[PDB]
Amino acid sequence: LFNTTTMDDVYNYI
Amino acid sequence: LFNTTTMDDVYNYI
Amino acid sequence: SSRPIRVGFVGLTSGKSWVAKTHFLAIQQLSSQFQIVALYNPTLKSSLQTIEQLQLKHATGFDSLESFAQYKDIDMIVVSVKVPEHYEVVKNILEHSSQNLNLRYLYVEWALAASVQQAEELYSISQQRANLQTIICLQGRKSPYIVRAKELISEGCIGDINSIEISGNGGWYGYERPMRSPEYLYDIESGVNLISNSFGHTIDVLQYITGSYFQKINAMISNNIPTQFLLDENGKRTKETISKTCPDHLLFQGILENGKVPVSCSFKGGTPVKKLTKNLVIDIHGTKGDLKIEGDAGFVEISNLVLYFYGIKNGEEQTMEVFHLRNYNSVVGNILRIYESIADYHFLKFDKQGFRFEGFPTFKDAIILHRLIDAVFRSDKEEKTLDVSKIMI
Amino acid sequence: SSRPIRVGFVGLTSGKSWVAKTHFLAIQQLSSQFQIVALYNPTLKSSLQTIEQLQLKHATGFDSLESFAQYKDIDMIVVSVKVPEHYEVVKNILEHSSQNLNLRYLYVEWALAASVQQAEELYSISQQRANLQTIICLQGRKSPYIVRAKELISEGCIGDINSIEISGNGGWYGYERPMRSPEYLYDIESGVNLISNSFGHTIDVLQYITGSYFQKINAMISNNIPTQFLLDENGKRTKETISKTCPDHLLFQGILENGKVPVSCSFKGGTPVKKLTKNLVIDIHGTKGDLKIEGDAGFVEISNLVLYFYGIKNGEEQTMEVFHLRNYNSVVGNILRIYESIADYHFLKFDKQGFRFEGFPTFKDAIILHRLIDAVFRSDKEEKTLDVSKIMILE
Repeated sequence: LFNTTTMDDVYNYI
Repeated sequence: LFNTTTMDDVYNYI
Repeated sequence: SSRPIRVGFVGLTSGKSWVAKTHFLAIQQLSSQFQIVALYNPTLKSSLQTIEQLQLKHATGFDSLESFAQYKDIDMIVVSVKVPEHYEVVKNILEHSSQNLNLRYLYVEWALAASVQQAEELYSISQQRANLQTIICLQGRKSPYIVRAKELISEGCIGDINSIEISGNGGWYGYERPMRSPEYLYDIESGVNLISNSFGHTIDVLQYITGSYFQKINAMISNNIPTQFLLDENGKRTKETISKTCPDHLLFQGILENGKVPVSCSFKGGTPVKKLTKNLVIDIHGTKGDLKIEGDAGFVEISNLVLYFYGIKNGEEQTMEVFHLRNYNSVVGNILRIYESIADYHFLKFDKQGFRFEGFPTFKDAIILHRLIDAVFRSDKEEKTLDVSKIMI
Repeated sequence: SSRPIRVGFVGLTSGKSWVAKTHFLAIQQLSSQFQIVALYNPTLKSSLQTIEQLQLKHATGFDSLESFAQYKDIDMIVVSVKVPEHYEVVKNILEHSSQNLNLRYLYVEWALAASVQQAEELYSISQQRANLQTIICLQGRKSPYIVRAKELISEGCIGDINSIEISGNGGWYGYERPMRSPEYLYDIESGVNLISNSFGHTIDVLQYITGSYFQKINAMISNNIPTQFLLDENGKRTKETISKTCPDHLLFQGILENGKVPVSCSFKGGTPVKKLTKNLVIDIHGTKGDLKIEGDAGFVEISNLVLYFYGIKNGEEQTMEVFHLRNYNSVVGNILRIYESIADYHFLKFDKQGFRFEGFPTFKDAIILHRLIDAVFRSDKEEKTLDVSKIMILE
């Protein structure tokens, strides 16, 4: 399984 | 399953 | 009226010729609407065989083109022969048939001619035949996989388009070339290479699919495979090798007229083939949804692809769709479908099919592509982005 | 000596500031080698508090950036503040630390400045301090995914390159933009947009990966999303709508210096997002193999991606390999890896990292990208393909 970076996340941190 | 066109074939008919 | 269209054939080599294996069958299922009535080939010897092997009942063979161009029994003639001899041939057919009047349709194949100019002319000419419909063979247009896209979009299933992405393969401009392959394919001056044919085919279907022409565009042509590998009939490579003039890769980007939608497209020459990606792909980014076509052989014109689309059923509730048609013979199926378009109109003059769904493309189409192709060529050379918004005229 | 490197911090907003959630951490894990000693902010009230929330033991807080620039306790200063205030800031730092002589390092973030010449300048300047190392934050370079490709290739795993294909997303130049997003990000004149940043970041890593610079190139820039949707905090969109003058898509092709390798790259601006393809991918066609890198978030710089490669183990017997590193915090991991490159060289001046595997990139690098980016710009404008083979040279 690959835990890749989702923009959705990105939005949070940024 | 997909029967797509392979170049290998392509080469035969052409 | 109501009885077979009689096709005159130029380039009917034998029972195992290209056409043989494609056009003949497009006509065998439309035996009902098409009859093949004449074969041109230089040596008579060769037509008669063809006939006897194919059992062309209605066929009667020629030695002269002029001889051919005159048989008032041919309503429509099909020229499928090397593009380089494309100009020579057609031209004559045109001047020699003037007197013939059933000749009502003249079919020919992508590329219409070998140089724009060459083609331009043949066009300039085609024009006088008030009674003559010309037909370029951009079977691209008739693929279930294209029309389907076309449909999907038109009906705002993906909204407005945003971006487009593209990938292709010439197949023989790889690091590998096959025993049988014509030297001219690789002889520069030929007027037969990646762009012209493979890409010209491609790109057009997308202008065709999106149904918008280009506005401005940019191109860059590479030649980094200057000597390739010869392949034994089986594909086993061999220590033997030969030079190539035609180019190994071409980049191109341009802004579509409609939307100023942008276009990215990288076209590989041949082998080795992309192993982590489909060697043939159209990525359209809509507003409501996405549409992706993929083949392993960049010969969409010939290829049985698959289409994945995802977005709104109609055009908030998006939906996924997988359009692939197992065992569809695109190789032959696709010329067949053009033949139909012709009978249609026939058993039911035109300018270009352009963006239209029905009909079939013409020299006017042949031309625009053609004209646009120079563009790409002049572009790389001139190392400049030129406006292709007059081409359509 | 073997004694922390003391960072002075410009842009330390509070306990929940960008840099707080990235650099701060980068330096915990290096508590052993870095100490944060000073925080500039224009209101003392704010430094003190940041120190509080974070418990910065050695921090002492500043009101003036002159005040700052002087502390002969800062071996190295980090500047992570809006790029339009990048020129302002930096420069002063420079002129107002000339006397400070343990400042040995000045870090800054991509984009170095907000206009080339504006950074050109900051560059021309950086130059004089015999004693200064500059650092641009092109965390793109340290990513396990990047280095890994870079190693794969270099060792002839995929032979000589043939073709390269790309894809990206700006994130917020979509048909959708977020409540909190900075209007400037979107002020045309900002100096902040797709290319500049996002792409700039991207392409560079490629020039970085391949390890070849560009020779000639072409670029085209689009603006078909002239008004966008506002998103409520949750992302649910809202009938409300806003204006962008930063572009929605850019198309770029160019021929790599090394090999005349060709490059195709299509960069989308935001949402909606590609759903039938990875929004982030790098497709490299080698002669003995293939290498593909794929992310769902085009922020490679920040992203934890996955790497598929295929071809010869060493460099006829080709092999497959999947490099993905589950839960690796690229977001922060990445800067951390640049702080080590710095520690390295220090506890162990440079010109540009360039195509080198250790060290870290400099304003030299910041510049070359910058320089090259104008190109892109000038190119679309001029509607021509320009030669970017002197980009890498100066005096």
